[PDB]
Amino acid sequence: MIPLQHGLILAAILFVLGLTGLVIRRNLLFMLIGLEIMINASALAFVVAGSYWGQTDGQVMYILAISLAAAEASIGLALLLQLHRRRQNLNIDSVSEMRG
Amino acid sequence: STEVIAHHWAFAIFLIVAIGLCCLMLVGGWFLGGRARLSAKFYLVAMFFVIFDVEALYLFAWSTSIRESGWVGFVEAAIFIFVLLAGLVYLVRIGALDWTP
Amino acid sequence: SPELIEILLTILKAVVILLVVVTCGAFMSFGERRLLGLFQNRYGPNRVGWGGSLQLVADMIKMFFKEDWIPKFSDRVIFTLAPMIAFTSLLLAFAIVPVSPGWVVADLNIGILFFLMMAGLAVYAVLFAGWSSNNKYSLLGAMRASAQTLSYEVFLGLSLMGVVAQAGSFNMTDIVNSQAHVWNVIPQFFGFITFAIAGVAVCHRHPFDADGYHIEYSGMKFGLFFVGEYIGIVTISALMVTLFFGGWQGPLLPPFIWFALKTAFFMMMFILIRASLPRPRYDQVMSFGWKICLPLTLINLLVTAAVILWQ
Amino acid sequence: ITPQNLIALLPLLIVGLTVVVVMLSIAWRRNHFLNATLSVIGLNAALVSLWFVGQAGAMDVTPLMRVDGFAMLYTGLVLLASLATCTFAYPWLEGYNDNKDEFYLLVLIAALGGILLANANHLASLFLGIELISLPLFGLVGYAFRQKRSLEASIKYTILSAAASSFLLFGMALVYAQSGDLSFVALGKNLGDGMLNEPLLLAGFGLMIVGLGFKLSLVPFHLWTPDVYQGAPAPVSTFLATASKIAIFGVVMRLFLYAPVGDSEAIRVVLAIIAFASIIFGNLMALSQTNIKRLLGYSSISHLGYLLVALIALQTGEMSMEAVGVYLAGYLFSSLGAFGVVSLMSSPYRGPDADSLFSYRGLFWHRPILAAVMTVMMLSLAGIPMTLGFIGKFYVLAVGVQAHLWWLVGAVVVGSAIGLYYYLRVAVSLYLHAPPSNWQYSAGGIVVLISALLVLVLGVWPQPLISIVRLAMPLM
Amino acid sequence: MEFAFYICGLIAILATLRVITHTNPVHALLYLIISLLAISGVFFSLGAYFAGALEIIVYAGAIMVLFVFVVMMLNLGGSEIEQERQWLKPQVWIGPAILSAIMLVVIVYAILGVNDQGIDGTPISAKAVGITLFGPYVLAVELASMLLLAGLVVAFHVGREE
Ligand SMILES: CCCCCCCCCCCCCCCCCC(=O)OC[C@H](COP(=O)(O)OCCN)OC(=O)CCCCCCCCCCCCCCCCC
Ligand SMILES: CCCCCCCCCCCCCCCCCC(=O)OC[C@H](COP(=O)(O)OCCN)OC(=O)CCCCCCCCCCCCCCCCC
Ligand SMILES: CCCCCCCCCCCCCCCCCC(=O)OC[C@H](COP(=O)(O)OCCN)OC(=O)CCCCCCCCCCCCCCCCC
Ligand SMILES: CCCCCCCCCCCCCCCCCCCC
Ligand SMILES: CCCCCCCCCCCCCCCCCCCC
Repeated sequence: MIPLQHGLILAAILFVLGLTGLVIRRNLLFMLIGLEIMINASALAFVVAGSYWGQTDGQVMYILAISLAAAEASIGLALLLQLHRRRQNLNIDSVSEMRG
Repeated sequence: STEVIAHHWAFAIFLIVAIGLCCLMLVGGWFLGGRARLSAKFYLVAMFFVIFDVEALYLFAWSTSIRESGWVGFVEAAIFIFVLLAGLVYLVRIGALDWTP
Repeated sequence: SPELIEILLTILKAVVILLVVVTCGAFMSFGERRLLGLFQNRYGPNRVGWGGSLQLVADMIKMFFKEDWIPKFSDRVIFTLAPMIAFTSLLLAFAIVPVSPGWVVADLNIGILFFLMMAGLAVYAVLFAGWSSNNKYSLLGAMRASAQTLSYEVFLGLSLMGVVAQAGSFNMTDIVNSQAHVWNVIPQFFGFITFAIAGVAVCHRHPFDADGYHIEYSGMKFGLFFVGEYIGIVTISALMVTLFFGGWQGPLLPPFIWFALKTAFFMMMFILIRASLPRPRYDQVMSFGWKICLPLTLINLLVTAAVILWQ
Repeated sequence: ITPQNLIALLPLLIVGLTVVVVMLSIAWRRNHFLNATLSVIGLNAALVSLWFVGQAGAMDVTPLMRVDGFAMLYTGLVLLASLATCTFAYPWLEGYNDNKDEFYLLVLIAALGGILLANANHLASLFLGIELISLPLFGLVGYAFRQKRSLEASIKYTILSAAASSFLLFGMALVYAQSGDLSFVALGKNLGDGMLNEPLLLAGFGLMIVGLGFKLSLVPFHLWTPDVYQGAPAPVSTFLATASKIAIFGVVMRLFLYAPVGDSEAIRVVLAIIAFASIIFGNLMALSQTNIKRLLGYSSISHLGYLLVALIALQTGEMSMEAVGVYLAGYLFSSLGAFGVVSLMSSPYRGPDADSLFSYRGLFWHRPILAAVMTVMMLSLAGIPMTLGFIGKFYVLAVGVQAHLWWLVGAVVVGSAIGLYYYLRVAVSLYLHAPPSNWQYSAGGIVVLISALLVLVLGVWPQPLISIVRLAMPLM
Repeated sequence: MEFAFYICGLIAILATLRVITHTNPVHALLYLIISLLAISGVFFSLGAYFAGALEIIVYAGAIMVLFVFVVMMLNLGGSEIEQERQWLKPQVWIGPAILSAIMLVVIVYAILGVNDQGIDGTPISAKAVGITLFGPYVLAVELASMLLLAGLVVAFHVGREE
């Protein structure tokens, strides 16, 4: 009753919204938030694909995706805490010393 | 069916009555009456909770179908839980899971 | 049509369950006062009405007609939102409990999973109340309480996974149909005790309860926090009876009566635990949550799996 | 599940048991010597047990995993890279005032992900292997997080690799939506009669190409590479540049081999453009580099472009897999020796505040044998004959000529000339004029000297490497 | 089925749009939690009951709790960022917005030409997901345990105080 195309398009909308939030924001925290949005959109697309075929494989890939999301959110927030400790600001443009 | 849609209606009514009761309670509270740097240990504890929660989800999915997985599933869950306890022992022994030093 | 009257009868059953649960939470706030009096060689409130029965209505009116107050340089949406979470999360977690044959709100395929969802959402009440108050002491106290809550919610699910492993399904009716001969207090005794400690701890009860994060709350929001606490106590006790004590099963009395006496028994034990136990220190509480209870639940699930695969 | 399937799993099991054992040994006491020795013992044991896996044969251990001599060759390359990384890491970690033991646990877990990618036959296993080599690299790139450049590289690699993982996962989801099967061989099976180029399959493969080409430093997903290479610890730079690139290109090789959509002309044209741009841009950006880390990053971009040229000729040619194997052996030894000389001159770790500049000028007049090894690897990465890098360049040129990829062949020649300029600039700066003491630093010097001798010997005499790469065959 | 799916998808899109443009971090995290609840409702509409339960338990109940913890720890209130509002003026975001719109329209064009027999919505229970998860996918389970181990080790190594 639900089209597969509509679920895929919803996942794509959330993915490009997360990418936009990743690019436009100077604060590192909103960059991590956009990364979480993109990975949740990818997991949602896998759930839609698995539910269309009547397979468990979509939910299994969802489990793997949220395991990755948990690990990446942990590591990124640790790095953000380190940045706020060392430099007392979360401006990502100031972390730009290496160039050339 | 009939019983499943009756239960769907009952669950939806339960949801909306509970939410409306709380919101009405706060609305009536506002209406009536006359007027006149934290340490990183919090982050570490929340992070440990997240990691062990995902690993717990794997054990949740294991526990439902024990008699459909045989002894091989028990073996694989045994290596899973062994790595779980190895990580727990690693965290405890280094001071990660201690609020005070 | 019979379908329409069946739908309306089920809806009426769900609304009756919801009203009785909210009334039980408030009336057993009053009952907690009376039981603390009984346990402490005194009486408690026995003057407002017949036996103190109208004391709760007096408290409700007093908090209704108190002056509504929000701190000035504070967030409004988060401050108003935290008591709603503290009420709604466990009130909704009640919806999976089978009370008797023919009396259940939602016979979900997930059940226990819905309870875990509600507790995971329930931690946000403490976090939001601490942040929105614009007080450093309340914020620090809420972060402490939230860290403790996570420390016990991390093994709540596995402490119930022992029972799910024995039953082979997440459904609650199948779990209570798996108790027709032996209740899970005997085989899942480690699961029993760990769910007891976890259910006490995520409800912020004694002995699991930088000043507090409720100091800026007053009026009807404080009432929401406390009534949500006691509603969560009702829900946890009913879950405990459903999972480990057979639910509705009994030899002589009607099944609702058996469920009611067992739920009342465990709420009485909840208040007795409040009266008797002393409060441990923070680091001891987190260490007992992590070092002892989590490996205990993992080993309990492993041994349970080996035992059930033995037959 | 058979016990012979358990015999096919021994590198995975041995690396995982080394992970558990090293973790518990750290939990008992923090001893850098003992934990490092346990890590290299486990990696050496897995490298030895590859012989028992070879005696076991070749079989499909899961719907997920498939092990053949292709997988054992890639596993051996990844294990050798990891062993060299640990060997370079010990004299580096001697100067690290914080915990020196988590390094080896992350290196081992990354080697486990490399082994999974070596044996992966499934989109789930590919995603898992990608994430298993990525997240320990997040830890390792910013292991010295108090250092400003290492924290910068950690943040850059973590953010960009999370974004690329999202792209790869989204592409995998679209591919699964079209195909209904996450197995590699079914990616294009349900199509047919010239309907291979389905738009959703192509777009999913495009998003996976974005993620994997980030992981392979392919243009235009390449800008992270000099910054991350310069900021990362030097053994971490060695491990990234060797193990991550080799494992991910091995799994990309296998994916384009068994997927029926690997014969699509659109993906071939897009990968040809990416290879052309990677070769030209990586060679051109390294012309005026005085930093050896950024220079080697641009060099890695160019060398992965050459590898991609060998990848495009997969379906038309027959010697493409052998070309990738020989090129990857030469590239592994060359980058190992190069980043190893950088590592031992950056060892011991001097702290978060002091500079870590290489200063290769005049290296011969105070450290001559390492200067000789460094210029040998400069000649090898330039593709000069008497080096195995030339043998790989010759294989890439042979598969480009046989498949008539004349634009890529001309790109190889032109980028080779530009590479000659900057590589010879470095190699002759080693002998210009400029204005340790334990056995682990000597072991690192032994490792780079052995790799240089191997690249010289297989430059003059390449037949044993050709024979042992041809020994590896997949389950076609 | 379809009705709940469409409201939950619309709520998720709207909440994400409020997430990526808001200035207050706690408010943005609250909108992100709302979007996660909506995505779980979408999962329950499709029949992936385990996925919806996990979207509430794991994503909203653990990961967003970690983000909320970090934001409360740092006490973020726009240190010369809320005073600037650089991401709000169109001369900053007009490029990335149309770039994401172009990527979205290409992806949507690719999606629009595929076979679509319609999602049945028959519930794939967590028992079947467990049978598959400890049947054909056991290497994924073990290596995901090592994946979370790697993430835990990295996050402890980076997120200390000393
Ligand atoms: C402040 C407000 C926040 C938001 C509050 C909620 C907003 C929406 C309110 C209206 C909801 C109406 C009810 C929705 C339908 C209920 C029935 C249902 O979900 O049925 C589907 C499925 C049935 O499955 P089952 O019966 O097991 O199997 C047989 C299959 N025919 O059963 C399931 O899939 C059951 C699992 C899903 C149940 C979800 C219930 C609500 C969960 C959200 C609670 C939010 C709490 C507040 C915020 C927390 C802090 C942020
Ligand atoms: C007759 C036509 C038909 C036959 C064609 C045969 C082609 C192959 C044989 C001829 C090759 C000609 C190469 C010409 C440039 C040689 C390199 C050179 O002159 O380098 C010197 C110069 C550095 O010296 P200086 O000027 O001091 O610069 C200071 C640096 N900061 O260096 C630099 O400034 C940078 C040097 C960069 C690398 C060299 C340039 C490579 C360009 C591609 C070469 C491949 C052939 C392409 C076609 C050529 C024209 C036909
Ligand atoms: C009302 C207009 C809009 C008002 C503002 C928004 C309010 C919240 C709207 C979203 C949540 C409720 C969506 C509507 C659900 C109503 C019930 C329904 O449609 O149930 C159908 C289905 C029953 O299951 P099934 O057996 O498949 O039946 C299909 C036919 N036999 O059900 C299912 O399969 C699953 C049922 C839905 C999933 C459970 C509930 C999810 C709740 C998500 C809340 C998200 C956060 C809300 C935030 C609000 C503020 C912005
Ligand atoms: C703390 C417990 C809260 C329980 C709330 C729900 C109460 C439901 C009452 C149902 C009563 C009828 C049950 C079916 C008939 C069997 C019993 C007959 C004699 C009462
Ligand atoms: C062609 C393959 C590689 C051949 C060897 C390349 C060079 C290796 C190092 C050998 C020793 C070099 C000694 C240089 C002495 C320079 C003295 C200059 C005096 C003005």
